[PDB]
Amino acid sequence: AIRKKLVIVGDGACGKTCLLIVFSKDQFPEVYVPTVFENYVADIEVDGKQVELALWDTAGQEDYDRLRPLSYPDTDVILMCFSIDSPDSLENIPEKWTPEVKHFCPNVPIILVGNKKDLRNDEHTRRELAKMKQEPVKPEEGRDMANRIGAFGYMECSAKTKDGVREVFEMATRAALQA
Amino acid sequence: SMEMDEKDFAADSWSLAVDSSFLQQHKKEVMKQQDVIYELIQTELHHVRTLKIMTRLFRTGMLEELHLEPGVVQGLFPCVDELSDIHTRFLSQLLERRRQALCPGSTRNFVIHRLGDLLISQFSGPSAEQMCKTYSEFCSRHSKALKLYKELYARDKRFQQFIRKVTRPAVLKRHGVQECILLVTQRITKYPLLISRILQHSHGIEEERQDLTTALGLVKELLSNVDEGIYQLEK
Ligand SMILES: *CC(=O)Nc1cccc(C)c1
Repeated sequence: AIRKKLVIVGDGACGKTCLLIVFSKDQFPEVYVPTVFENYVADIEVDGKQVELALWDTAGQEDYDRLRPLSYPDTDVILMCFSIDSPDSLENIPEKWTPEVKHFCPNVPIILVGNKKDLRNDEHTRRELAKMKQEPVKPEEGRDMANRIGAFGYMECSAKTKDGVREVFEMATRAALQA
Repeated sequence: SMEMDEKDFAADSWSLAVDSSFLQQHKKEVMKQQDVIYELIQTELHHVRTLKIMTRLFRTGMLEELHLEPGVVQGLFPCVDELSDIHTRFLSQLLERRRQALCPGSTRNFVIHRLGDLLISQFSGPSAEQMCKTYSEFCSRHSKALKLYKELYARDKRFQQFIRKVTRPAVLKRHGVQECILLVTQRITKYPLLISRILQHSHGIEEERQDLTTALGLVKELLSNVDEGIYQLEK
């Protein structure tokens, strides 16, 4: 079983930690949603291939530009995260996360993942965004950003309801297997 | 790890670690504050267990079972004894603070009212300087350690045999040489996340909100200094 490495990058409260914890636990944490994610090795069978997928997180490293690159060695797939309820986090994708990921990880597939897709039809999320003269990130805006930054693909999911989570990690495994 | 602490931190949270009737005696904010504290100690326990895997299982294994130069083993596992002494004393202090808070007649029901002082002493003074100097060195030697391990695995067949043996148990699934090295580097950036979420549920005792705020600034000053002192080495 081939070993492959996955790293999730993105702004602070974009939900990258929640996503890893939901995938590794299989369910949304019932009694306690943890604060941090250490690491996890997942046994995935994508399209008839058995892979060991090491899952890493960059949460906590966002302000430390000399520490953070130490997460990048030997990465096979980058999950580039952004939050659908935060259009500002999407603006930082081509300005900050794409130049850095492409510098330390040349030729490493990136899947642009749009987290928190459930909040797209939430009442409180739309009212607060309207005060700031905005609205949730539309699917076409995510696809237009994944296209502009040369991402391998664009995928959406919800850590809360678990919809689309299994498919993001399965696709990441397929992307990491390409050479 | 020791079975006593493995069992004490086996539960997924503080709410499931304490007795159900003991949990029913407290306010919701108390349950939330203790869940985050329990996690700080749980991850500290796992952090020290990681550092012991690097020192006794990998490092000591390569010294007794292999004909490698002692300078090669030091390159694969830099500052691991110092990191082991630093965090073992911290885990010690966190575990004693939990035992002092234990209910008489019980070994699992506890509520920690004071944590801030413990963190202020760890993240300040000569203890913080020792830790800052140690992590700046560790993180500057992290790349050279990954590259050195990869060269040894791609040239030496006896080193390949050693790695297949030590990491064969299921226990070591996410804990190989390289995983351990990254586990140790990402650890310091976990503390401000934990201390901020603890501070968020510590607005009962005012001296405690000020202690967690002082420790939060201490961890960030420390992290900023570890980050400023990083200077990646090459083979
Ligand atoms: C000290 C102690 O363990 N107290 C306690 C209170 C309520 C319920 C139980 C089982 C114990």
